[PDB]
Amino acid sequence: HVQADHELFLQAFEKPTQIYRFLRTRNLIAPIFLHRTLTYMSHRNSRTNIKRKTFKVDDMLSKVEKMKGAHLQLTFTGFFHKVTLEVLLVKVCHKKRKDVSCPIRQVPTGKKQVPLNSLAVSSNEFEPSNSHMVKSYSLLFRVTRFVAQMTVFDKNRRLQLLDGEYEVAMQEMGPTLQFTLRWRIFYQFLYNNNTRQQTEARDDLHCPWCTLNCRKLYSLLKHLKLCHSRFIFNYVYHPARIDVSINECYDGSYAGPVKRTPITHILVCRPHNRLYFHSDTCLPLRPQEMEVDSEDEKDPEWLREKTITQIEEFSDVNEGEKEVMKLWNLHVMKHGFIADNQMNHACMLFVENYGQKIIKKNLCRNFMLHLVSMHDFNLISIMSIDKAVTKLREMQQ
Amino acid sequence: KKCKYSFKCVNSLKEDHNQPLFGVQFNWHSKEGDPLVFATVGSNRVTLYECHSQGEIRLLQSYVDADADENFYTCAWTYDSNTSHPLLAVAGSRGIIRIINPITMQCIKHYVGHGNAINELKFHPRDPNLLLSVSKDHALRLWNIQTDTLVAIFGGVEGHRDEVLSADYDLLGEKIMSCGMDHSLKLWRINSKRMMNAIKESYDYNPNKTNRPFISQKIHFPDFSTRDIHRNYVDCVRWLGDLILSKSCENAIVCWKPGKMEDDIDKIKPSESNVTILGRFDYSQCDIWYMRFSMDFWQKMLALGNQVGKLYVWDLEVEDPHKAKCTTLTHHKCGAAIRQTSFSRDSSILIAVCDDASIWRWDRL
Amino acid sequence: RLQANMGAKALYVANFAKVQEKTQILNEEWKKLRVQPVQSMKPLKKCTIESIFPGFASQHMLMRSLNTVALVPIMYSWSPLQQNFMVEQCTPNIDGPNAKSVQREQSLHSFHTLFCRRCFKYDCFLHPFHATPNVYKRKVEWTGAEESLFRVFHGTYFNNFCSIARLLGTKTCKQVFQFAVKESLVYNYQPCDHPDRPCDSTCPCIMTQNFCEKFCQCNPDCQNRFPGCRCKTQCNTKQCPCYLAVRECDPDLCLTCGASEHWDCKVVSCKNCSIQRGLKKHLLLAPSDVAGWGTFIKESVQKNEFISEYCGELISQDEADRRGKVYDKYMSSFLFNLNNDFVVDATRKGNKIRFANHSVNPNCYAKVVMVNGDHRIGIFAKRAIQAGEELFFDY
Amino acid sequence: AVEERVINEEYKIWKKNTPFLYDLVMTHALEWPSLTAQWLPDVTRPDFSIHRLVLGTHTSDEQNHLVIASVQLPNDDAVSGKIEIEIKINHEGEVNRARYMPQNPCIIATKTPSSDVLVFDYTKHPDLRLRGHQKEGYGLSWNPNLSGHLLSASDDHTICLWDISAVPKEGKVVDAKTIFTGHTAVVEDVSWHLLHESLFGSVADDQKLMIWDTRSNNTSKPSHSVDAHTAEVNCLSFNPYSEFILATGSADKTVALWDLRNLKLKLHSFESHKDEIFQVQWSPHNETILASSGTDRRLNVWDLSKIGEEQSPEDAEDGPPELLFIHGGHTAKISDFSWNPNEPWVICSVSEDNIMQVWQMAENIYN
Ligand SMILES: [Zn+2]
Ligand SMILES: [Zn+2]
Ligand SMILES: [Zn+2]
Ligand SMILES: [Zn+2]
Ligand SMILES: [Zn+2]
Ligand SMILES: [Zn+2]
Ligand SMILES: [Zn+2]
Repeated sequence: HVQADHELFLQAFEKPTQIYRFLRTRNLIAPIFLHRTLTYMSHRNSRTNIKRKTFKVDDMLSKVEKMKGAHLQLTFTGFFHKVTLEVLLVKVCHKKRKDVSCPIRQVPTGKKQVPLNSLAVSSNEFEPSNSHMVKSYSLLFRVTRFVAQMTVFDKNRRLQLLDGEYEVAMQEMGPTLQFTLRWRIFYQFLYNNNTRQQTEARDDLHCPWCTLNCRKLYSLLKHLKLCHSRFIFNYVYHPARIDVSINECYDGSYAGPVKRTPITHILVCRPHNRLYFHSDTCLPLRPQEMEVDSEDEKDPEWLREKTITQIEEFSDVNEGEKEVMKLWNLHVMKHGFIADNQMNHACMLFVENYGQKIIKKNLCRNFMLHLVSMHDFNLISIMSIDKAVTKLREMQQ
Repeated sequence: KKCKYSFKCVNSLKEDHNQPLFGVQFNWHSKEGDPLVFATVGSNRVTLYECHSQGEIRLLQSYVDADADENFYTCAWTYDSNTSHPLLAVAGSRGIIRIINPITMQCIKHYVGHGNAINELKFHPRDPNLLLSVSKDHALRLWNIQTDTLVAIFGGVEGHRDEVLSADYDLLGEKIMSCGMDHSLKLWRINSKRMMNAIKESYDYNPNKTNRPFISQKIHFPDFSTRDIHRNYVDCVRWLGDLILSKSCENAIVCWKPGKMEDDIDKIKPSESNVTILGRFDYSQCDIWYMRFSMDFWQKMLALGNQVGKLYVWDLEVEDPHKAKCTTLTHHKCGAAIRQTSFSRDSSILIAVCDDASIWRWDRL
Repeated sequence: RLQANMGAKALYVANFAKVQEKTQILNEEWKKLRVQPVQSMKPLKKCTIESIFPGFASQHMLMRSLNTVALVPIMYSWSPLQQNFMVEQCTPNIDGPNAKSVQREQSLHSFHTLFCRRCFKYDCFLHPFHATPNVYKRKVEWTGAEESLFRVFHGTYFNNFCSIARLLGTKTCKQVFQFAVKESLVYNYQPCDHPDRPCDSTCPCIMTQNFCEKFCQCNPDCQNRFPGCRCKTQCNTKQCPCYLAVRECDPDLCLTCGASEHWDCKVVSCKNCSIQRGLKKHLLLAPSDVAGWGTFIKESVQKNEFISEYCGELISQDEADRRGKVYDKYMSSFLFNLNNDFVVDATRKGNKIRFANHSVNPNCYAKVVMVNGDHRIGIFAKRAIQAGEELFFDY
Repeated sequence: AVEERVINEEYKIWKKNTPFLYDLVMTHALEWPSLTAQWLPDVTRPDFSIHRLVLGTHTSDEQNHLVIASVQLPNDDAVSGKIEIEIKINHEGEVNRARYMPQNPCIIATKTPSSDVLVFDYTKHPDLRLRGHQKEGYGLSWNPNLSGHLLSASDDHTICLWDISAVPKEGKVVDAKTIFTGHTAVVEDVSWHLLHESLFGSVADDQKLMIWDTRSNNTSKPSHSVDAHTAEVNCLSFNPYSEFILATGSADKTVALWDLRNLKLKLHSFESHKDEIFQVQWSPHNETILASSGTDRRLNVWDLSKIGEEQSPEDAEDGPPELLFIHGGHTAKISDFSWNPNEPWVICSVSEDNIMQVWQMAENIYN
């Protein structure tokens, strides 16, 4: 498994799944239709219509009528001074017309013994009465063996102090006190008829991306078939096989004041393989010969004939010179040479490829002249030329 | 000399579609004494036709393809080697070359290797199995219908640089001329060892025995080219022994040959450039493209049409081509442009087509 | 003036005689054959034939259908290619008998002027003119052939008598010694000419805004020349020196990458010299489901992987302008501008990768790459592509 | 762009899934979009029965056509059926709301974008013009008990009431028999009480549901006034079976239930619709069923009998128990919908993108 096709295995299964990863969040936060209401997936519903017989919407007000028929757990804490303790709520009222001073009333809730160096319950004991007479309300926490207030409730019936522990100072007429308030499937992937991956499902029937807990295999096959339809699902009982395959004919498209024409659609009332052609001939290519005889290699003969007729058209070149020229052209075209050092081998191939041709035409002198000519361009060493021509005249002799 | 030809219009048929015809051909391969037969073609309507002494052109067969947009161009006749049956060969604008067997009345064979329209079809005269095809795609092709495969492609980098309009073998079947819109009259050859062993290997081809493709022997190098015989388009070319006859939109036929007058045809090099204009035939009113001429089997005469209707006939047995006695033929009803004419095996019957869906006939007397 | 009318008439009657006997033997061949005549069906659409002349009745016949066939798109003629193209004293044979004497500079005139350095050929299809004449310049019986051979041999060897005695063989060391005693008396790459002067503002290399290569005959200790990389790995990343610029790898200079190894195999470390070696993917032709013909790929590829290279005729800018103006009627513009100097026109010649088409969502792409000074096209992959899939890239 | 792509992809998923949910599906597109749809009481029964529909139009640079159309419904057998347009009536400007008389089904009142609303009678073929407002609106309703009584509303702070029985046939224009004005903002719905002709209800954009008495001769004070929702109130609907109970639909993404015996307490607030609700209608063939739809592109239907019931955890993950069905077959703003008074659980629904679906839920859902 190379990384490219393995990344294509991810990428080919990513972009359909990534839209489904988006539609998963969209369908959960904004469902299209309730999954319980499907006929093929109906086990999710777990109720009947028995209660509608004895029901009455005129009597619904009677049902809610009989329905119509904060728990500040201010717990004390360890004191810090140098026993018993008590809390109290101080109510401040508004300035009335007759009375000039504010009404004052200290309501002690309850005591509790705590060490230094228990709890007290208060289940919504504001007692403001909503009569436009409770201007403010404080909560004191006294100690002994050390008293102060702390704004717990705000003006608008809001929570001022946070949860957790806390501490406070004290002032008579050092000592202090504390408190603590409390309010099996198997996804057999197959793409291009290639087993890119073979897995086994973790859970039995938990869908791979929708993640619904269906207690039946027929519901899972129909859900994957109907919903999430970028793939074509085919499954056979064989521990269960699920043959996932990308739908390469899916209708990915738009598919859905201003003028437009009317229509009437009704749905329910009562329920590689394409042919090929040759390059130069354009004849139909048989499936038997596709990989064998790969065209576009083994460069064509018209280029060779062009190299022949071009230098043959040259006026101021001799016969044997043109002969060795076409021989060198056919040699370099039959075996392309890009590197310059490989040319040192190329002459050693030339006598090993066409030496018998130059002996049969008496072209050794102009061959050595061509060797010296390429030597002028600093392509090859002179001792290599000595070796090559000695080998050539050895095989010729 | 006098005309020596008592021509008279024996029949003038008109088809019921009103579409310009593009070709007509007689069954030269038929034997002697049998009832003669020829075939015309429109855009999407090929029609075989009999002919009698009293002008009774008995309608024999008429095929039409499903796709109406196809535009047929030319037709040809051939005889089978084994079954010894007739075979019509047709083509059109769809890039298709169909072979109709008139006895069974079916499309027994069809070939497709071109990109665009077919201009003209020809068959090798000696060996009846080969089949040359000219097309607008700047290249020719050569097929073998006995083995159902392609033989060769007479085109390439050195081929015509424009639409190829026509081509023709010689009478012996050893050298082919070709012409088109590129102002070039290019020669080919089917006599070298390469084309011979290629045809021989094509005869021995069988896709069921072996599993290989066919080695198509392309030809990217014609043996002679020239761009001075004409200036306008060259619509048709034919052989006369070892002489090239050619037309053009200049309203003049030209008879010539490559090289000097003493240079032999079978020793012309690729770099040969000189030519020799042997003679010319004059006429007028041939501006419209896709015009043709024709000859008989013996090639004793020559027929030609014009874009008005007054057709022309020239002699070939007599000497002095540029001083040859011409001949005209007119009528008070041929108010259309003639595209092609044709003769039977003998020079008795002449049949011509036109652009008004008309088919005219003439006969000696 | 008119001394060929009788000769023309003689040739014409000879033509008539030979074509007459040719038609005679053809008639003798045709008479051997015996073919059956046509036979009609007894008289669905209809077809009627009237007659303008009276006396002939109207002949009707029923129509007959024909078998359909799969149509294909239009394609003009072409031919394949793998390399680019371009379209714009006698000194007898040494082995022959009529040889004559000639000096070293004059003997190798045709050889030095016709030989090409950048491809090791003679009159190739991309190097129209040689650089300069100074590029090849460097710091008993005796026939003219033997004299010229001894002259060029002593020129290259500088009087090493044992070596000429080994090479020629016939002439001995003492004879050659006595004879020598009795003989003394965004622009295209272009090699510039300034051996005496240095690479300055007047040199056209800096004007072109391109780095020089091995083929230039300037100072080897210069700075304008482009030395090869020193990367051991495949160096197909942006960290490579060659991949920074448009250039590809060098065979001789880039020794560390291993480009100078034997080219017989195909498994190599350097994944950048594919254009030089030509390790292209086996493409195939097919009818496209978008517009006309198209190309398919057989084997899978990677991102930024080498698919193939474009090929065509190199021509000037105004040449391609008039060519495209001619192609405006046909509405088939397969042109591809290469650079300011030359441009590609592949209508008449090319390869399979030309048959690709344009799309707004590409998967492949093209890149200009200066392989040894040759500005070639490289068609690389912009996405991992499967087998038998369509190929598109924005022009 | 990507949002509409996702919406139409979900529509394709719904088109794949729809042969497992509904007993009948009939999606139809009109020549122009319709902000009104209503089944008629007439019916013809020759295997498929013929039913009739009234439909509005919303045109632009083209003549409007109030459509009386027909439809072919299979009753209990059979695969055939089509939509057909019977009558088209030219209309002054666009259409916002239209209503038929329950006493005389032939009389059909329609609103205009101008002041002068009109009333047609297709048997004779404006047959009866009507005026009194100063602007357009959405409110219109015939009285079920008393013939000729007709209420209408508009955003110019007026609620007109006509009684067409008093005028002669020659009199085509009729002034308001009375004009009620107690709100302090754009009133957005009014509707008669069904089984008591002497009162009606309304909701306005003052965060106020206001109940008005007809016997009282004060056209400014309502009988009751209650703050129903936190945001603007949109529409309401009375119950056909009972008389006291009614329902409201507000722009705070809620439907709610109230009663005419104690209007202070909200009985229950349904919340699944995720945008402004524009229409709610009680079912004729069932008592404990409610419906809702708006610009959320999903028509919800609720069952009141299934309220407050315990269910499975995987069943509770989908939604609350009372929500009966979510027909998401549309692809745009659900402009209107209506029930058929003589078939079980079947409805029609018209959207703004030329979509007019007609559908009936499966029997296995409600049983
Ligand atoms: Zn070269
Ligand atoms: Zn330089
Ligand atoms: Zn330099
Ligand atoms: Zn330089
Ligand atoms: Zn390198
Ligand atoms: Zn490198
Ligand atoms: Zn490298």
